[PDB]
Amino acid sequence: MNPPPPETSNPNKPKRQTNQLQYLLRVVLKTLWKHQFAWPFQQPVDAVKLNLPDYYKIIKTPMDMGTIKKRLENNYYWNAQECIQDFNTMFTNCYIYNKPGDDIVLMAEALEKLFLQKINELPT
Ligand SMILES: Cc1ccc(S(=O)(=O)Nc2ccc3c(c2)N(C2CC2)C(C)(C)C(=O)N3C)cc1
Repeated sequence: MNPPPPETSNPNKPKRQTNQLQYLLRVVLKTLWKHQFAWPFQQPVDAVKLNLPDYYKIIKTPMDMGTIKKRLENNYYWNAQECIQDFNTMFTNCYIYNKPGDDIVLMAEALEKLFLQKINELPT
């Protein structure tokens, strides 16, 4: 009941190594990675392990920091806005499937605020 995770490599996609993309890996992702609340987001949702077979009935564009990290390490992105957009998908997924109040949402909201704070200023 687990779909194939998002791709982390795609030879036919044009890639760039921009300064902002390096920053997103170095500074932004690797900071969020170490947060107390990062652990549920460090790998795809395992609907089987969690016995939540309804998760992928609801969430149709899955994303996680582990996938984003692998995309960054593999230079998958063209620009930073593309990466940021995957971050936003991850957070939105969590808010979609869960409800205000839920502990997983407090974690997501907390990570998000750190995330927004970190990307408020990107390198030139
Ligand atoms: C506070 C907390 C409670 C349970 C767990 S977990 O061990 O079960 N592992 C786990 C990892 C990621 C998620 C979830 C569980 N849930 C929430 C129902 C929990 C869903 C599927 C919705 C989610 O969107 N994400 C992002 C971790 C933290």
